Amino acid sequence: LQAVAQRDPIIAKQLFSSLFSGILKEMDKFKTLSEKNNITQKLLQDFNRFLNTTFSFFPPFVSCIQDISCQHAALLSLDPAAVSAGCLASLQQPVGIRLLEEALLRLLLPPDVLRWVELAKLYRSIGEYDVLRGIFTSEIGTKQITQSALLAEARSDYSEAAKQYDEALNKQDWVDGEPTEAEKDFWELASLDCYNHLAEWKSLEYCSTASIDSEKIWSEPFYQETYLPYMIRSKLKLLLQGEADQSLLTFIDKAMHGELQKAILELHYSQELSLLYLLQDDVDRAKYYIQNGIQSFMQNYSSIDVLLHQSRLTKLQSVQALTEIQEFISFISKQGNLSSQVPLKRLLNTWTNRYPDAKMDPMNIWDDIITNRCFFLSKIEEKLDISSLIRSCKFSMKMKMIDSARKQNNFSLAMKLLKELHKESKTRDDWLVSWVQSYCRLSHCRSRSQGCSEQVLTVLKTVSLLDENNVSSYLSKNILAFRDQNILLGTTYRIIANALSSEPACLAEIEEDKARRILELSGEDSEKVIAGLYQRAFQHLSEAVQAAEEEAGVIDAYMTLADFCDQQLRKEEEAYPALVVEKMLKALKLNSNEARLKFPRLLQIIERYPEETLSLMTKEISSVPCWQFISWISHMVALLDKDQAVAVQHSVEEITDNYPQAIVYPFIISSESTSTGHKNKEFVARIKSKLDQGGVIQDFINALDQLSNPELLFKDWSNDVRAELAVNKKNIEKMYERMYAALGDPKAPGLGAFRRKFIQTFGKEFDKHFGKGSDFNDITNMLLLKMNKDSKPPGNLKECSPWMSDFKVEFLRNELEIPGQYDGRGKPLPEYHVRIAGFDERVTVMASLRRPKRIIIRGHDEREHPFLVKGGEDLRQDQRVEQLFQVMNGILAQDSACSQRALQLRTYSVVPMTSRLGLIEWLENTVTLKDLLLNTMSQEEKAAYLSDPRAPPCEYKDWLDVGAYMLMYKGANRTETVTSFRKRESKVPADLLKRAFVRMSTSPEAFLALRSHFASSHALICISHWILGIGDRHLNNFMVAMETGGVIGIDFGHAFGSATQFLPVPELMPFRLTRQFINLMLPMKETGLMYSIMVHALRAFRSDPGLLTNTMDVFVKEPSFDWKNWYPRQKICYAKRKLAGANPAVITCDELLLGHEKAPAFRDYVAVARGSKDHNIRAQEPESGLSEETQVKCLMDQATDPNILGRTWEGWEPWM
Amino acid sequence: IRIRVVQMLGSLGGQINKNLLMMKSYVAWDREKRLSFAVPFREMKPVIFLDVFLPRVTELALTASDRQTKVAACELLHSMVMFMLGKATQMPEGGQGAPPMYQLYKRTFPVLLRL
Amino acid sequence: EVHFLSLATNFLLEMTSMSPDYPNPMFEHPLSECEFQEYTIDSDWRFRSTVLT
Repeated sequence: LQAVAQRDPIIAKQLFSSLFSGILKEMDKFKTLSEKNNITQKLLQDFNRFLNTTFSFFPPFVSCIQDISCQHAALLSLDPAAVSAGCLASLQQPVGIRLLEEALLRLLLPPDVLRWVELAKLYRSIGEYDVLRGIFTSEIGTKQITQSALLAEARSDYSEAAKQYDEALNKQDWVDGEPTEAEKDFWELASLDCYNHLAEWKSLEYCSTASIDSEKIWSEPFYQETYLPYMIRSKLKLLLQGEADQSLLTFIDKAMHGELQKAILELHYSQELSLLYLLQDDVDRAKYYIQNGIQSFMQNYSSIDVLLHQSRLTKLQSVQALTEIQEFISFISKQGNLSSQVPLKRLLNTWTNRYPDAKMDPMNIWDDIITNRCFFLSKIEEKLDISSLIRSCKFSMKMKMIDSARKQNNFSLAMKLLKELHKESKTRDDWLVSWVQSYCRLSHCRSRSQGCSEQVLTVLKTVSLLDENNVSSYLSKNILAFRDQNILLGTTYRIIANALSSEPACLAEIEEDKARRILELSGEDSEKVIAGLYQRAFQHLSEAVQAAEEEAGVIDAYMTLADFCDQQLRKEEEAYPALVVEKMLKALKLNSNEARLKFPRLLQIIERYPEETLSLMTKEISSVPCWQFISWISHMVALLDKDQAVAVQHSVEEITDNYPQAIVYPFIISSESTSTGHKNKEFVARIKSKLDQGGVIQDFINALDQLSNPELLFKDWSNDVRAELAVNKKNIEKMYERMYAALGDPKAPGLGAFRRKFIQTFGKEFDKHFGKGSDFNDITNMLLLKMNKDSKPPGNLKECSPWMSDFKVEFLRNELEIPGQYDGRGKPLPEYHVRIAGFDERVTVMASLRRPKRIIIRGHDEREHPFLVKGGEDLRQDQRVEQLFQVMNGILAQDSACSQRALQLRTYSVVPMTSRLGLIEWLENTVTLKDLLLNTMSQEEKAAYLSDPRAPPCEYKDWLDVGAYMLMYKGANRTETVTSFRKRESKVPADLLKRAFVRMSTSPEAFLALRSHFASSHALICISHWILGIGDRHLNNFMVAMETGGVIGIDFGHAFGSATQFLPVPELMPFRLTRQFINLMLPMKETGLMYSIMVHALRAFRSDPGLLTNTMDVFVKEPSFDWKNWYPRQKICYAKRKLAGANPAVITCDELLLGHEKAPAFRDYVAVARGSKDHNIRAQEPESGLSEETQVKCLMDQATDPNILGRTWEGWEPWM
Repeated sequence: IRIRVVQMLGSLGGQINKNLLMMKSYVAWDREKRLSFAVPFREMKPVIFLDVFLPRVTELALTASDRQTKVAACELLHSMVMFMLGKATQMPEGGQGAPPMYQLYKRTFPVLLRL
Repeated sequence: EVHFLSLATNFLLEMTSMSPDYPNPMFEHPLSECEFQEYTIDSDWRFRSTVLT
């Protein structure tokens, strides 16, 4: 232990912290509280000294100090400022965050704002901003001008943020006036950050701040110590730009005297010292310092931990910054660079200087590499046709700059620098026009939310710079150049036309300008103008598409044209689509998910306009790129029986012919269903003839039914016969025959133990009862149910199937595959995949209304396959739900923000064999939350406090029993609402989620990442199922896997937007929320990361309506499902209203009106749907079409709280 | 070697270096501190849980230069596993069978054999 | 600061020498009735590279 502790700092820190904690837990056994308090004060002073006296920042050392602090609450009272400074300097942000937040929590206004604001610093040290607004949306935020600047920088605004912070600091008189010093310090720090973001040399002079208040001469103030990196970055950028002030050089010379100042300088600033020495032409010292920086940053990288991934990214930035300058100095005087034009310099600069950190490594790294490369090039020419090559290299550098900034959707650009780029670009046509599309793409990305009036004001600043004199350099460039010109022209035409149509009273439309006249010319009546604009946009989209065809990018042109024309049809709806859907199919001919997702839209446009599609489709017999359309086969496998356009049958029969499996169960579920219908009859006959050895699969399904309870099947049959009797004696005859084959026969294919005797003991009695084919049916049902309820399989082994009892997989019988994992997206499916071979049989039976059957199976490659068996319900709607889960996950993928936020959803597979018998996969790494919290909290309490005083004391007497809940819903009021709710949370402890999360937490930052991932997953689930209109009755409808803390939504048996629509028990919740979902991390108020997740999700969803409507209902949307507990048109209307922006309370009232209007106190229920509080009723002011933030916040506030406070069922466990 | 490593890393550029770093590959091996050690002394015997060290030393026993450090880490891993295997024998930890350090066994034994 | 924690840990470790159980074993009970004989370990400047007879 001692032989290794000195060798590795990390193990030394772990050992030291562990032994400290152990000795502290040991000493109190014989020490009094006064002694312990005195020791605590002494050690707090010691740690304050350590942090305030250290010049170096050893990550293990400071991390161990922070860990020791976080071990004990008594220690959790150290100086926040020193901790913040050390963690920021030593890149130990997360542990500092954890200790600071828990110190705030244990400290329980008090000026905790102090430890708040410094906390916020680390948050934008890690680039996290929603927690920042969550801080300022409280009384913690003293000046909301800082909140305004926060929301400004949220959209990457820096000039406006600089203005807000400057006017905050420059003004000292307010409604309260005199902000705290910490607030102003944070304001100026953010001003420094944005002046770095807008890294212009004059903006960097602002970043120099002129050392306000007349503040190693200036290295003494600690505020100036913080400013020092800003100061030196500004000064060095100005100097390398060409300045020769040498004031910073003199400062460096002064700092040279005093070993600590210069020592810190090479500790953190060696690379820029080498930069200056190169500017000083001091290659010797520059090389020395740069290799010193290499050593130091390598050591720091070795010190920091891997799962601090952002820290590793920053270290990569540092090391590449070192490497660019060192590789520059590596060839200064090594081959001859006075007149020897070695092409290596023209070679090493290529590939835009070898990956200039595209789409990642934010602006600072970008312009750092840019200035490094340009300085290197300038020096190379200084020591030295070739000038053209070096200028072109610089131009490529700056175009990487511009297009990167546009990729990050940056808007605080140097537009004047871009104009200078244009000025030097007009030197040659190609470089000029390249700058032209750079500028127009910038203007495109600038159209963000006000793009309507923004573009009507300036049409991309005279779109394409009015370069329609040298289009594609007089068409001398490639076909792609004119193709992109057509792309941009059609894009701006579409933008203008949609802006005018959406806002016929646009502010700049009324404005009289040459832009209005030229828009009229490109289109005076407004309808004529918009028609001409749309026509020209379509024409240029077609030109770009055909130019793309004549040579990836062609798929992109197809996407653009198809989306524009789908928009045209959608605005036309309340011939022309032929060629555009043909171009869509042409895109589909190349495997690409963005083209694949439009498949339901293609089906809808096929069926809505057959008059031309039935003629286009002659070439669509086999248009699959390689192998895809599997995810939607259900929507065709039942539509095949319908009189359906033939080529889709040809494609699907080819699919199921080369892939007999993965359609077998869809074909089984679609097998239950003239002049033209005989075509479908012969098609289904051909398909079922193409089916392979269905006898084994039928035996397997019969075995699964044998496992199912005959009592439940008889009850379902009785319900069906009662429903059908109320035509009769033919459907009654058919299902009577079914029942006779079920129980009436004294036999069953495959032998069980419960049903195997139930048949021979009750089927003949039933047949005697009913030779027919109401009350007598009820009497027979109650007489049969009061019999033996226990279900016994023939042991653990399944004799119900010979295949499961014996008869191992053989090549003669077509081996079955694991369900739901044979998907293709233009991909040849593997055949060494895992299939169904071997027996890992053990009957695991649960107890519920359906008693699900967890069945354990062995795989072809010896893998255990967990499957759950469900009884009578058409689960094809669940298959639709899973497919839409995949679709929305893809939508997250195509979204830039969600992909940057790394947003994805965990999904399972459901395979219903029949409506009366379905199968669902099981995961075996996930668990409910109830046990996961009951074990953490003491088991004695888990038993007692949850048995007696959990359900009774908060849900029954206040609602009094069953039935009295109705009358108390009539009698519900705000006062009893608040009283009952408060009694509910007082009845139950909290932070069990915290105890769990720390139970699988090894390091504080690991716990932080776990909580972040868990909260992100929960927010995604909530928005998903609320949009789906699917509730979850209670806590146990949510599983979570401990491998990555991934919660998964379970028990989605409710219909779309039907939780009280056909349910007498009210389930008006928007999502499953509890006090623990608040307890995930208390110092936060549910206005941060989950709120940003909601905003981004809805922003992505602002374009789905054109797609989801095409896929959520394609056939009937599961007929009779909305009446077995109605029109799918109502459901699609509600979905469109919700996705286009809607008031959630209005949605709840609409749902209550449909199928629940007749209930007593229906007016009371729709009133409490608006909210029991005025701060919940006020949601009238936001209405359909409202902003994303307004919709999500009102959904969080007025739809979630008041109902759970006042009106809830014990099954929901409102305490949970 | 490391000089040229950082050389090539910087010469490559960000678009490939980003590929240096899913489920997040963090599992927090054990839910319990079932491995413990009361340190000997003359006055008190505070108890130390050795679980947290088990993963770290693993890679330290696997990937580390300075052969002396490598062998020292392997020796410490030897000692720690050698002690912990005997701890379960003292008091039989419950479970479905005998999973006293089942998860720890799964984490350790494969890489133990690998080394 | 680099070595502070390491040196402190070493100081707290090697001072633990007067404890009576410090040289005692943790488990007087052998794992089973087995015969244990002293084992030696040898190292050199030799490692697996270009090996023949």
